[PDB]
Amino acid sequence: HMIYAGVLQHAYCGSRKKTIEHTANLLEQALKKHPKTNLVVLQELNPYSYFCQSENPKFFDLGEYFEEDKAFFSALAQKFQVVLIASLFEKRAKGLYHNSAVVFEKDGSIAGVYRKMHIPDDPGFYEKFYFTPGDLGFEPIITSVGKLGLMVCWDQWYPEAARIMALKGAEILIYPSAIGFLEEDSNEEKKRQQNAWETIQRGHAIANGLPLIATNRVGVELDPSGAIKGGITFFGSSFVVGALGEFLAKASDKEEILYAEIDLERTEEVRRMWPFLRDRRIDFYNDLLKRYI
Amino acid sequence: HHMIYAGVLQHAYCGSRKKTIEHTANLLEQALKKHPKTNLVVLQELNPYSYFCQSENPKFFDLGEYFEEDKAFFSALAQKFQVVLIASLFEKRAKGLYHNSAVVFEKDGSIAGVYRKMHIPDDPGFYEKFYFTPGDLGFEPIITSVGKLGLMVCWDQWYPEAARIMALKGAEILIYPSAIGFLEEDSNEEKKRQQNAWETIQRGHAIANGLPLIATNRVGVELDPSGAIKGGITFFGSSFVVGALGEFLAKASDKEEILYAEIDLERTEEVRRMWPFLRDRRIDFYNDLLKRYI
Repeated sequence: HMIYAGVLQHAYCGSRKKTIEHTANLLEQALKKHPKTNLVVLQELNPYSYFCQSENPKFFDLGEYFEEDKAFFSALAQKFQVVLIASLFEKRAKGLYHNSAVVFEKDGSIAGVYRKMHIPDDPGFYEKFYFTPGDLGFEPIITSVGKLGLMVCWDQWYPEAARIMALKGAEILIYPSAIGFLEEDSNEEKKRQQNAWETIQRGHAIANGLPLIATNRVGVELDPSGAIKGGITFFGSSFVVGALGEFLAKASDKEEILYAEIDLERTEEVRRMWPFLRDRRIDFYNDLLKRYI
Repeated sequence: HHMIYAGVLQHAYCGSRKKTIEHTANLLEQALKKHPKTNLVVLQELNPYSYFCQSENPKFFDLGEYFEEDKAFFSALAQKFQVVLIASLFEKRAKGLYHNSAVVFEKDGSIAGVYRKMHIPDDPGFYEKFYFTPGDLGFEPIITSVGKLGLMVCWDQWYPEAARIMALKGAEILIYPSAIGFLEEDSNEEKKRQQNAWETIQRGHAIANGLPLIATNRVGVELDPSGAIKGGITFFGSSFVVGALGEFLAKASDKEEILYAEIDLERTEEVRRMWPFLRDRRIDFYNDLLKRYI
């Protein structure tokens, strides 16, 4: 059981149409450069700007594309016969939206949908205004390349989420992300932010004996409201680690096709060496259900 | 202000209980002369003893008879140097019943609290489930004059759940006396990956909870007295301290070492304002954490 993973890390191209066409070109390039690729993961909200930089209800208009986006990325997955993970903007109902990652099987059928569960809220990342927190919970998505523990961005800071996926048979953890720095940040803070983002996810891999893919976009994006001067600089640096937290591939902070070959069969050997799941003291984990004590 | 001036005593087993604890006392004295501000000293796991779980032999339960003498010895040390002191001891709770128990001594030598190791490993050369009954007190921080200590022991440090529960109960720092080493069979790549994973997962506890973290470890080669494991265990030291962003504040060698770190607990406020993970935890969908597997 092998996953030959491709990560398409790029900038927003100024419109939805141009951006999704650019992603389609990179997918084609990725499959020529790496013909064994059976899983392609896109960045969070891959057709769009990171529109949560400001709190503005006009951006809910972008929710009207969900079915067209799925048709577009469904066709891509079937055309290139890969499992494809897109990160989309789901309109659940009038006035009701989710940050929803969609997994396309290699025949274009939808293997599953994950609604972002943990929703952030900081200046420049006003996601709680737009995204209703997911209500399906932490459920892996079964695909022809394995049972995918798929979550989105802010979810990656929560060990609880990765553990629940692992307990439900996930064979890999995957997080399309949108993370960048502000003009105000010092070099020390940027390095610490990015290193902590990498480190916490490497811990999910180690704790669960599972490999992990994290994707991210690149490029400077300016605040249309003008509140945040210098906008957000997305640092890319998508990466893949194995079941011991060891790096399998690491990207630059520029546009990049990242490739890694992931052996799922190592999970048995890693968990035999480190049987964390055997030893979890679930009889004393009840306090995890509390906000604070 | 609210500062912890932390000292870690990383050393080898000295061939006997008596020599080892006296060696710890001498190192503690050296540490306080070099770092006079020290208000917290953390020892290595099972600090008076060899890592006797390398083999499964019921005679080592005889070591459980020293618990009160060990507590008296390290109580007197904490009182002599007026530091909060964390020892990692071997508790005989009753006939046939033992725990891996870390004990916290207040600066006056009184016992601030006791933590019984919760997660008990069982791997060749690490036969801990044979000796240690799993803790029954749970994950409770221990209140001391230098802060609320989220104290756990060794194998506990691989479990984000335990660190989280401590943080939810107001721990201001996470602390793990450990005993971790490599076997002669391990390649250099495997040895490097093991040690890096051990550090990395603990840095994640610090990040996830916005709390600083201390990890301690012993050094030295210790041979299997039964002869089953050729080459024994080489404990790689590398005690370390990280802050609430996962950043290293101090990192030790693989030799005997007094490691010192100044830890600002007040940083937790600014870190959690920046990274409000606790506000956003989806506790309404965490129920499945209570299952063995699903």
